[PDB]
Amino acid sequence: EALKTKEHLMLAALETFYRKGIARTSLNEIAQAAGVTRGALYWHFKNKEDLFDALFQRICDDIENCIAQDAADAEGGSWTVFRHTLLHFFERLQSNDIHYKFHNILFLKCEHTEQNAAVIAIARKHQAIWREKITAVLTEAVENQDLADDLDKETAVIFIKSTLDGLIWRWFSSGESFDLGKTAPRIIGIMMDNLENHPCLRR
Amino acid sequence: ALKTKEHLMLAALETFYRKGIARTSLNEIAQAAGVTRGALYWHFKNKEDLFDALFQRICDDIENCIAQDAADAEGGSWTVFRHTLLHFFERLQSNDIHYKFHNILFLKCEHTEQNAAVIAIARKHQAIWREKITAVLTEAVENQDLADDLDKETAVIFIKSTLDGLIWRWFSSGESFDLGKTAPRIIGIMMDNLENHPCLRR
DNA sequence: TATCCGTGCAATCGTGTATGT
DNA sequence: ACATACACGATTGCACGGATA
Ligand SMILES: [Ca+2]
Ligand SMILES: [Ca+2]
Ligand SMILES: [Ca+2]
Ligand SMILES: [Ca+2]
Repeated sequence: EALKTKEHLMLAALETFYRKGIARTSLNEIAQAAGVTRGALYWHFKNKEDLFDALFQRICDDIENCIAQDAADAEGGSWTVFRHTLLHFFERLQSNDIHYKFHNILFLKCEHTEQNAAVIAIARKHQAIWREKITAVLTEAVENQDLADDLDKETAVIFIKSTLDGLIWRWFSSGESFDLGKTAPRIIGIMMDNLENHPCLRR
Repeated sequence: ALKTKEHLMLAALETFYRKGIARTSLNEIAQAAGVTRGALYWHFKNKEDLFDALFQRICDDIENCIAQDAADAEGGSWTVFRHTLLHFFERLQSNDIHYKFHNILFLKCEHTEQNAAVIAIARKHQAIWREKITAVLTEAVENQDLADDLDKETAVIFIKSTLDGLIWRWFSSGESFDLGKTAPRIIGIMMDNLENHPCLRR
């Protein structure tokens, strides 16, 4: 008991959200996904939004802690370390079951409408995490002459997450039709090479 | 006579875009069209039947405008293909119906196995781009525009992901950036990598 | 008379809160 | 904490019934 039911209720909620979406997922389906009733759900959570928010926020913090861990230990500069940060992320996209469903639901299994304020609150918070990490490593790379001096970083930060979102979207939408273990390193390498070399990324 | 059926169908497109797909009752579609559920049930079996006919007519029109500016443009396969993408991203800002078609397909629907209509449309839109990209890539090396050892398997995944990435980011940002200026840049970069990057070879 | 569209009603489903250990 | 019971709204599907041409 105690946190045991809370933990099992969260993952049963995450499992049901990934398989049958969020709109068609009743709170009773969440309850009997675990071994409890809605009386145990309403004690631990206010309503459906309060559960989705509590579930998806703790996951969103894990991904930025998994990033902060996998990135802080400076093993070879920062621009080359940022390379290892993105690939450990895509590696966790396949191994980490919780991190995998978090993105699959945010991209395919929920609707981004103002009426469901919980998902855009997570969508805006997911974007706010990446954009801050991207702008941080862009300056410390120019301050280290790893990239150019006149780098259009406003275009570059849009350029970075745009291509990484499309790989995430393409992999999920294709039903994992291709190998993310061999494609993501290729896509990341081509991306960072354009930041280093392509002229239309500057002013 | 037939003026109320067309009013109902494009009232569904607007309501799908504002409130999502699931959070819209058949009553809201009818009242947004100036009718009630009697005219909606007379023409369409249910909401999935209404979402099917609406998004199958738009998807086919997209296929022609994506194929019109192909036979319109005279020139080499690899250069008339860049203009095919630039005119496509322009229709995201010029064609309101086309803008809502992608925006609903990307942000305001659940791609889950129970939604048998969204997945059927999502793969129809994929096979359209899959066939067009594979057909331009095969004619590209028969013209010496791209290298002969080009990884054709990785290339269309690289092409489609970069394309969908700009579309998702533009929508998910709330149209936060100029699509008329960022699309030409990232399309030129995507094609410069097909011609010169070594990791796209075998 | 067939097609078009509004109206009334049964019936299911999800939620919220009170009730009882 | 957690299960159970009740009260209520929100949609859905087909009953129709009236209208038109
Ligand atoms: Ca369900
Ligand atoms: Ca609604
Ligand atoms: Ca070239
Ligand atoms: Ca009447």
